[PDB]
Amino acid sequence: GRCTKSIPPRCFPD
Repeated sequence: GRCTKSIPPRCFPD
């Protein structure tokens, strides 16, 4: 449950 704000938005399963 975490996403990069810097694009591309890569979201992690946490």
